[PDB]
Amino acid sequence: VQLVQSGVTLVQPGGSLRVSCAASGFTFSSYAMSWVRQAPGKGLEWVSAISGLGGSTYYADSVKGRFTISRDNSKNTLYLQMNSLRAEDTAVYYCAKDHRVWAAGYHFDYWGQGALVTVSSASTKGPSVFPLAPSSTAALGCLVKDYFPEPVTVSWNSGALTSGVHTFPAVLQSSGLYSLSSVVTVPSSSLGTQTYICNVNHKPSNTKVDKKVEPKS
Amino acid sequence: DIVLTQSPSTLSASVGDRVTITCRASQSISSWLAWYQQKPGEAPKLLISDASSLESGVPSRFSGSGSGTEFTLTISSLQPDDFATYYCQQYYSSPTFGGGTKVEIKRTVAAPSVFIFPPSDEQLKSGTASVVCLLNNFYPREAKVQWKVDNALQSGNSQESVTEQDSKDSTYSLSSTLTLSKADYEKHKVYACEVTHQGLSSPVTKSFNRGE
Amino acid sequence: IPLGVVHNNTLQVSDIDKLVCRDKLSSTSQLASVGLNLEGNGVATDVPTATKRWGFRAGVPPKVVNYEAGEWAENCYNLDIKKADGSECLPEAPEGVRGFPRCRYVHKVSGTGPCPEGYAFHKEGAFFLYDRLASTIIYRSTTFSEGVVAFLILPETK
Amino acid sequence: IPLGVVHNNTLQVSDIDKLVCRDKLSSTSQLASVGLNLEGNGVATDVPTATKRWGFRAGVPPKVVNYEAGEWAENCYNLDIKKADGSECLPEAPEGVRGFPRCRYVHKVSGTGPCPEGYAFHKEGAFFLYDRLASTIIYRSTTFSEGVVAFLILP
Amino acid sequence: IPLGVVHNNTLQVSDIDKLVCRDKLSSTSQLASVGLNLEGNGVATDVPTATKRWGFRAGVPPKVVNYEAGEWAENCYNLDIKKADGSECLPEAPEGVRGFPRCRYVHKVSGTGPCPEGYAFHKEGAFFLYDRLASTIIYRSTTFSEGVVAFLILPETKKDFF
Amino acid sequence: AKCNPNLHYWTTQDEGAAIGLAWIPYFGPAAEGIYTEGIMHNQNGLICGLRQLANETTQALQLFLRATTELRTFSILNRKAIDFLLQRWGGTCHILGPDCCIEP
Amino acid sequence: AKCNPNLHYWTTQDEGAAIGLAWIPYFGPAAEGIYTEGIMHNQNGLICGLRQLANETTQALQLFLRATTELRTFSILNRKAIDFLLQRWGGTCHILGPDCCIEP
Ligand SMILES: *[C@@H]1O[C@H](CO)[C@@H](O)[C@H](O)[C@H]1NC(C)=O
Repeated sequence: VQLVQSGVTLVQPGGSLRVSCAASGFTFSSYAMSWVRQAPGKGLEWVSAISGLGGSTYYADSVKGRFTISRDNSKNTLYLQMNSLRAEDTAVYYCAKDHRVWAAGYHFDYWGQGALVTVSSASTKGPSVFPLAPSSTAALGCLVKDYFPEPVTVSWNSGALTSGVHTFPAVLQSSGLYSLSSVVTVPSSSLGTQTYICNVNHKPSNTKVDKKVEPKS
Repeated sequence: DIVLTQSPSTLSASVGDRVTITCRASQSISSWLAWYQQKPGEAPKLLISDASSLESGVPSRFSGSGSGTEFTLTISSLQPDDFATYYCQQYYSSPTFGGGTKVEIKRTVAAPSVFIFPPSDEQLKSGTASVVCLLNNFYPREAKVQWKVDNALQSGNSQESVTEQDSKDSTYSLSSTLTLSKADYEKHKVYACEVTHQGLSSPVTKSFNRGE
Repeated sequence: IPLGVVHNNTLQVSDIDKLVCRDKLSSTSQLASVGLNLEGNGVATDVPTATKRWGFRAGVPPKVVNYEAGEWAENCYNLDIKKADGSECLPEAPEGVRGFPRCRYVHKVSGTGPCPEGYAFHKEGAFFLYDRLASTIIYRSTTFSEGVVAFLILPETK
Repeated sequence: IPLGVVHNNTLQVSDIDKLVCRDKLSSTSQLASVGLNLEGNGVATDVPTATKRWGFRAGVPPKVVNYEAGEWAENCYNLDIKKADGSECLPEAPEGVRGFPRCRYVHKVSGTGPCPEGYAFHKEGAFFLYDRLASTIIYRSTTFSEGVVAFLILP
Repeated sequence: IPLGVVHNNTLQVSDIDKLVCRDKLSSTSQLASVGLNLEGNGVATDVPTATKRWGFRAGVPPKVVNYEAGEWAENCYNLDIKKADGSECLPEAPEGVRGFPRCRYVHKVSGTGPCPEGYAFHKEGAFFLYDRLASTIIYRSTTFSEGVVAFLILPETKKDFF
Repeated sequence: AKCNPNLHYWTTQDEGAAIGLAWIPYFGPAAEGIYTEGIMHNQNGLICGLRQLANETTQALQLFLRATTELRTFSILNRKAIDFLLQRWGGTCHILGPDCCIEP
Repeated sequence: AKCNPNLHYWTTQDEGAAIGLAWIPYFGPAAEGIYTEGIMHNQNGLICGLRQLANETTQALQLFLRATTELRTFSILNRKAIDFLLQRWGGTCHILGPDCCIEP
């Protein structure tokens, strides 16, 4: 009784993408499946639904134009063919199964892990690493700017300093270019005798830059 | 169409406390309603169906009630696994989700640490200037940060982010970024960040002079 | 409205946007509307649960749909029900409507109860089967079965 | 249900299985439903013979079918029939139903009769003509004619 | 009977003899019957004028046509009309017929009238709107608006309607 | 100049809310609350020309109601659908012909 | 899900049983005796499937009954045939096209 969505996906504006939700461990054709999308920092939204049999398909007002849902009971597989994608449609897509009702209602007990779909349509570029110097307990940091796409992994001295470390969530800019910030707090005395180097590992852009932090005047 | 609403968006609670969330629909959807649970980064999990019948494998402490327009989710005893976002769904009309009620454990009041950083020199070489104002180790979560440049408020040019509660210390952290052009940065000399929080009797402000 | 198809003895569903030319419609006789009783779905066929599934509603007009084929019911229900003042909860059967033809057991329940509404509907939404005429509402003194209707295409000649 | 065709002005047969590509259907107006009176078939047109063919029957629901076209009848029949208790043998005529438009003679029969059954049906199976509505049962106080119905296509 | 077609931001009338390949019909849902109230097309909106437009006639059977779509009426009329003997002028409403769904104002006329006829008809020929049923004859105690019915083709590619 | 450019319409629902739980008549809405509202405006030609079509249609429609003996005729629109198919495919369909809808 | 694999159905064949001798109303059978019996069995997909499909159809059918004002709707079956023909034939049929069914 487990569902498996698509691992990772990336697209462009008005682009076409297929999300495949595999189903196993319990009878498929008996029940009716549906898609539900979650935008970052937003509540869930109902996308599309298909009857357990497949005769009836249902779409939402916003998505009815540009989306298409389809199923094969033999392969026990659910396909969401997404056309004419927009920036608003960028989300994590979950595929679920019915809670109590049998092909009658749209209850959901068991959810898939989700499939990430991103329609940002920005050229993939290496992050710019800018260090933040300490004043005068003291705080210091590193700033990642104009990077795309997610993710970015941040480590201190290749992970040597695990404690007292804060990595903030990524933020969307108007330019459509993400920016992230990571900081650490250490005693005032230890700053001079120790060197702090931040490691940014960005796989898509293959950008691995290590930037040392010094408090100079 | 029909949209439901939630009363507590963020509810401050502690372990083993009786918790009640109230979800009232615009129209009367009778007995057809459901409640869900989503932990950070985890798939949504089914709490209750028809507002009366409980799903299998679900802890017995949770209960739900109400009919017609009114509905209430009640937890007699709260547990470490109960801190996640909660929504309400009605099948009478358009499948619709509530704003959600996030559960937190910030009973303790902490004073925010304020650190203000000027834009780095390489960034100045890029032609872009970003000033960063840092708030660290503060619960409660609510806070308000204003940017003041030469005793002048700046609106729309600020971007803000909040980390999740840390398991060890239970403290949230917030960052505010003010982004401006090289020219706009160099024209104004003094940059200041004003922090308004509960922990502090007087709202504290940290500032720097350009090129100092 | 959903439409099921039978090709070589296994029903597959043909969605509306999709178009199969290979599927052949020779005549109207191929097309059919069939009612199916709830007995087959393993629901409780005893009176106490059945009186619980049905409920009364007003402001809602009755609607009627015809079905050519129907299923033998082990259990059939005929209703005579009045109030304390003696007034009738259900309407007299309209013309052209008759009781279910094949019933093994006809349960007759006569007692007084509160009429909260003008007409009787199935809470679960199941149609009340009658003679080739399905109604969402119950009629007085008429044997009926609890059931739902489907429309299918039969490949009788190829 | 049978469909006769007139192409060349000679009835050729359209079998259900057969498919003639040459035939053209431009519109629904081409299709028509036509009643024909029994008077044409040379049966006796007198009341005593007419009352014998009808007989009363129950357990059989009435059925109604529409016909656009009809024929002038020399003889038409209106029935008022009650029982010895004065009760009415036949039910009253439904809404939207009117008497036969063209009748040269209207025979009226008012008498007491058995009337054991619920409705009155025709033994030979001929339909009772009314205004563009054919019925298998007789209706009280309504002029009607005895006839049968066909469906034809017009080129 | 006339049948309208819709172009891209353009209206044309489809005649029966002429044949058009371009007009594409995918399904019956495209086809629709709409009702437009005569009130909107600038007639004077008031009761005294309303009593002049309606008139009674017998020997003519009633005819009923269904209309799927209808228009919000600013003014609606409900009738209780009896004779000098107290007998009822209009017939009871048949089953399945309901009052007009959308009426901002309902004018109620309860009065004595001549009533020398079996049924009530509209003189100019505008139909009497009801609940998804257009009728040529008035019904006692049923709220109605004065209107007409048309039949149109709706295109699927961009939903101007439904 | 008497035409009302604006069109405020009440109508039925075909696929508007295909959510799967208001169809049950018991918990369903009353006959009065089922209808939907919509508005078409800022179009002089589309709106004014249509009241005109229904107005003229009333004529051809009346003779039909008189012709049919049916008390209630719901098949007019559908008959029109029949006629549509019959005008084209009713008669032998010739490739590249004026009547036949066939293009190579 | 409990499914009854045995399907015992009563129905009235159109041409199925053109036996005759019962058309005459005087001698025709009673309403109870007109029906014919039939049995479909030894099939696990079809019988179970038929029960399910009616079950899913109830939704769209209910919305349809509420939408139509006719007290009794016998025109449901005929509309599907119209849609079937309109989906292929209604559009201009292009030879060797996806919607068109013409093959050389
Ligand atoms: C309709 O399309 C044609 C062809 O592109 C164009 O000439 C015309 O301006 C369009 N009309 C409208 C109202 O969009």
